[PDB]
Amino acid sequence: DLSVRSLHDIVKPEDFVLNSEHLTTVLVAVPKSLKSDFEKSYETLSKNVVPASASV
Amino acid sequence: SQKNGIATLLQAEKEAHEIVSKARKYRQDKLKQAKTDAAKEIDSYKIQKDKELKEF
Amino acid sequence: LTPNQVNDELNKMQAFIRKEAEEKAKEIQLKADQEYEIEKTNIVRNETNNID
Repeated sequence: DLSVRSLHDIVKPEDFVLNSEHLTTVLVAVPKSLKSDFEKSYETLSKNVVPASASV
Repeated sequence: SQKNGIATLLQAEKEAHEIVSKARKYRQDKLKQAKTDAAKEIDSYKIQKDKELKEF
Repeated sequence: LTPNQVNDELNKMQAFIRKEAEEKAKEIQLKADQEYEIEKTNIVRNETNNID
């Protein structure tokens, strides 16, 4: 599951479906440690990187 | 989740792109109208010149 | 989810997103129309020169 090369593992929606020209609105990451670190990385990317949005 | 985030962006950016397409269409229509007006003005100038020659 | 405020994305995904195309649309509708008017004037001038 980590570093998965099978795109079928990710659902069709929430995967840049109907991507906007100025906003891909999708990104995939596999952070180490707990998911709280991933949220902090998302929180770090929540400013000056993209307008606030949620993904699974 | 993103039911009012990227989802609402998918309508805001959609409206922005629709406005871009409408602006392009309006520019093309204005180009056609300006060309028609220029042709009418050129025809009027030619008619005036022909009338001047006939008067001479 | 992630550490962030609640309901703070009511305009960050609109003001800095839709304007990125609205400004381009306005600039096109202005500049292309002006250039088309100038080109029509030039074509009228050439046709008037031929008529002259």
